[PDB]
Amino acid sequence: DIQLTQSPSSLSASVGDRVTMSCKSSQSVLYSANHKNYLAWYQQKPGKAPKLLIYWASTRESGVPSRFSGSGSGTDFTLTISSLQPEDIATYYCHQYLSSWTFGGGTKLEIKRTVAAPSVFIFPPSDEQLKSGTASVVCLLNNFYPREAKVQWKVDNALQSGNSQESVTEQDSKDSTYSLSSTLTLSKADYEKHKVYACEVTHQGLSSPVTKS
Amino acid sequence: QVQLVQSGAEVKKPGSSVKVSCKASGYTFTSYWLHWVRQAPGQGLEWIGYINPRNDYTEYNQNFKDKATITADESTNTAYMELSSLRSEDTAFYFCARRDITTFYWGQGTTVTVSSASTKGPSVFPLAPSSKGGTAALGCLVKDYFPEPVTVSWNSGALTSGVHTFPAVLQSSGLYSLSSVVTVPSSSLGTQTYICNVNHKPSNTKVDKRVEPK
Amino acid sequence: SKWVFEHPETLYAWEGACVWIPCTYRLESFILFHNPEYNKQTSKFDGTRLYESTKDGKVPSEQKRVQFLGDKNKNCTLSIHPVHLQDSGQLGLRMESKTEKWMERIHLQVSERPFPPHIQLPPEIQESQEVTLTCLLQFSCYGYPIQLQWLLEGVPMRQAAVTSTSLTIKSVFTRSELKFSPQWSHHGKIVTCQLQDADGKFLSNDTVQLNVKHTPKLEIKVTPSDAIVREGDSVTMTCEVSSSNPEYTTVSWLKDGTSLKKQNTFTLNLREVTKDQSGKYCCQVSNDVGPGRSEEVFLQVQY
Ligand SMILES: *[C@@H]1O[C@H](CO)[C@@H](O[C@@H]2O[C@H](CO)[C@@H](O[C@@H]3O[C@H](CO[C@H]4O[C@H](CO)[C@@H](O)[C@H](O)[C@@H]4O)[C@@H](O)[C@H](O[C@H]4O[C@H](CO)[C@@H](O)[C@H](O)[C@@H]4O)[C@@H]3O)[C@H](O)[C@H]2NC(C)=O)[C@H](O)[C@H]1NC(C)=O
Ligand SMILES: *[C@@H]1O[C@H](CO)[C@@H](O[C@@H]2O[C@H](CO)[C@@H](O)[C@H](O)[C@H]2NC(C)=O)[C@H](O)[C@H]1NC(C)=O
Repeated sequence: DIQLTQSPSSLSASVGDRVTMSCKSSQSVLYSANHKNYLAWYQQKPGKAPKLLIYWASTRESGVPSRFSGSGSGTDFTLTISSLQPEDIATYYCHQYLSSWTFGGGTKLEIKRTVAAPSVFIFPPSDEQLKSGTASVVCLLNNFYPREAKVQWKVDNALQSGNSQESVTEQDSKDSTYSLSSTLTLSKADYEKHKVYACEVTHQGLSSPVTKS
Repeated sequence: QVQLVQSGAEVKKPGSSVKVSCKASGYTFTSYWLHWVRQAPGQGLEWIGYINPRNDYTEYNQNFKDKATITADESTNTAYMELSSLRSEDTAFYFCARRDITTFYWGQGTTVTVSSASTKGPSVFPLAPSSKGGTAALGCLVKDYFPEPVTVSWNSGALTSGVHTFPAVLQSSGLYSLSSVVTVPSSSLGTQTYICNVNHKPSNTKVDKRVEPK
Repeated sequence: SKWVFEHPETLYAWEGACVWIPCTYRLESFILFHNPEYNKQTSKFDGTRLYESTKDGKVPSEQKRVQFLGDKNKNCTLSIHPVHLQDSGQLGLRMESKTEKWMERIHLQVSERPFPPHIQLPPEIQESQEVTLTCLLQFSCYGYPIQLQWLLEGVPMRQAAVTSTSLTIKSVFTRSELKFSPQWSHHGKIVTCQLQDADGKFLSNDTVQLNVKHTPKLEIKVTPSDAIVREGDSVTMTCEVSSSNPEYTTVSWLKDGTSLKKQNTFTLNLREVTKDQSGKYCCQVSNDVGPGRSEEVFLQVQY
């Protein structure tokens, strides 16, 4: 029942910046015998297993670049990346391994850039798809920063819940933006039961929520 | 040389069970605990439990006592993790791992996907561009396919600017659905034909689809 | 019939060490073969000959690699110093008395590298119960002394270890037994047994990740720890587990020795408190071993 709280959940920072991230344990992980803190730091890339960076909270494992360093003891720990490199974009986890194993919530590291509002597009279902018996409406959010955005579907001013799915791209390697696609799916009768179909997009770069209808 | 090798991808129907293997190489299998770690899509690493391969003693996360059963076989240097009553929230990456005194060793991971589906090819429907200031967006909706590996390219690979193929989503029907869009100059609307090339090898489905503006 | 022999059935060593082979039996010449093969065609045993008792002027023992330490009436013990990988296989003791001849075979398994020991632990270790952890190595030879060292997380374990050596016809081994009083915190730690030669140099080792049963250990927290609580205020206490082996079943809260009704979660919230809520609070988390309780928090309500 030993929880680990990592903060912040996500960092955005410049290339060349020095980055730190903290891991606080609700109970001590310092072992009484070898006075070692049983906390470790991992780097995880998508689809791959986490790669160990620090063990016993301060020892960098073999061949790990010197920019990564772990510090702290007891209940407070910090992982430091002295000079952020483009290859260090990943999610980082802390891990205590005294008896059982618990992990931190993770710290997603991204590149910071100028705030860019999303271009909002909406696509009505095709007649080809209607012939199949289903209607999917697609909302497209193109090239925005930061990643935090909210997509709410409205059908005749009725907000939707539980009938849509979204997917977000990785941070683009050339303009450091994200793209989001959201698909709302209704049966044909329910689709023909209403008139206005819209996605409302709220984002930091938008002074007011934008609605495409 | 010291490496953990896990079994292959798994597709199970809901209510079924699944048993993932973890083979140990290059060390004494009974000398270290063997853990299992879960990572739901979009989430972090969550500990499931461990087995001591020397006396078969097991401990679990509180939330997995009704779910996971970890066993081991010293004659095959293989540890196992069985999931009991499958639901949608069981779709995840599963890792087996162990600790040494100075380092960790992790398996390559195994995906457990829960769906009632069978190998099915996708339907490719156009995302038609319209007037609804010099840029317009069009794409293809690659819907109702299983399993996930589909590839989308535009103009046989000759169009790469403005393109984003989105990560597939797993619908409640157990079938995947994916959107791939292109941002183009609005004056090109109507001219310079746009065709999405969809390939799903598990079903041997290849679909080219012209996206025409209404 | 006319020969009885007694010796271990398999003897273990590694390249560069020595083997000392206890042997008794119940003689005109002794010859030690390696993998003796009888040729029916030439009516003779063929194969490499490791020792000939007949060669006169045979130098004192320690100036030879293969040494016969036995007698003419009871003793057939052998010594190989140094022992080699190519010595691995079957040692054929070809003995001749005045009428009869005999070929006794002893297995010598030589590993390229020093083989590891094997730790034997009790199936049940619990906190503050003394147990003897055992490390067993199937090798001993007078010319090649060795030692066994117990490590805790790679660190030379502080307790005294007891080493004993058996070199008999029944078994050949070196054993170390270490007694120590495990605590809750040994559970999940790595105990190693390192086999060394005289110098503190690594040859092989065996390893275990201790499984130590213990009642739950608890850490209690309180929100207004730094400050004042008068009447009406809110107070939050939390109950944290440090470890428990096996897993815990329930949690309970007690106030001045009495268990609080319907307070079986890991958070105690006293909101809109009265002075009557003053007293000594603890939590109780239960194991299959038994219950553990945290320290007491004495909440004094001010007015
Ligand atoms: C066939 O005939 C051979 C003839 O050699 C017998 O070989 C003898 O084997 C015995 C044991 O089997 C040997 O005894 C050992 O001697 C070593 C040296 O003795 C002392 O060494 C110094 C002083 O020089 C002291 O510091 C030391 O403490 C010894 O007192 C020791 O290393 C051995 O001691 C260890 O083992 C014995 C029991 O195994 C324990 O009592 C000790 O405490 C310690 O653990 C041991 O004493 C003897 O040396 C060999 N003979 C000769 C001439 O060297 C074979 O045994 C015999 N075969 C059969 C089957 O009987
Ligand atoms: C116990 O034995 C293992 C295996 O021989 C030792 O691990 C080796 O350590 C050396 C250097 O320390 C490395 O070069 C090898 O690659 C390691 N091998 C393996 C398989 O891990 C270990 O050092 C020994 N001692 C302890 C305390 O574990």
